[PDB]
Amino acid sequence: ITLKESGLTLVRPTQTLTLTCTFSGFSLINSGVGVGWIRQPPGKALEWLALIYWDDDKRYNPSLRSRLTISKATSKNQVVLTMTNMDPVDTATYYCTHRGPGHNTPIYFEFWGQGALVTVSS
Amino acid sequence: TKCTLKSFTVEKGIYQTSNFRVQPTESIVRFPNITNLCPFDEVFNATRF
Repeated sequence: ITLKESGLTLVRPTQTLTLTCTFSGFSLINSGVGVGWIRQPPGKALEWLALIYWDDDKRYNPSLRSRLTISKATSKNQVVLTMTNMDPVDTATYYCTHRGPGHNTPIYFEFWGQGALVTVSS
Repeated sequence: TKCTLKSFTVEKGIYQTSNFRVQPTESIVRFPNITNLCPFDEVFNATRF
C-alpha cells in the first residue's frame, strides 16, 4: 500500500493551494476504505483537514470549513484537495493517509504518505 | 455335490452343482467436467450493502 503527494509547494499569500494524492494498494470503491489529509506546521502538532469515505461522505474540519473542498477522481485512482486563501501560517507538511478496516474496529491513519512541505511566502 | 442330491452316497457320473461369478472389486462414479458455480461470492463480498 503506497501513497504519494504532489502539487505546488510554494505560493504567495491570498492564493489557493492544490494537492493531489495518488495511491496504490486500495481503491475507493470497496467498503471501509477512505482517504484523508493532515497538516503539521514546522515543529508543531498535527492537525486534521478533511476526510472522504468510500460512499462520498466529505467530512471537513469545522474551523477550516468554508475554505476547503475535497473531491475524489476514482477513475485515475487519485484524490484532490483544495484550500483557498493561503497564508504564511499555513506553511506545513501535508500527508495523505489511509483508513481501512481492522479486526473489530476501523483502523485510521495506519499508512501515511511522505508529506509535501508547503511554504507560503514570496 | 452331496447337497444337491440329498444323499451321502453319490454314484459315478457328472453333476452340475452350481455356478460361479467373479465379483466386482470396485465402484466408480463418473459425471461431467461440471464447473459453473453461481455467484455467492458476489452477494457475500458485495461492494456496498
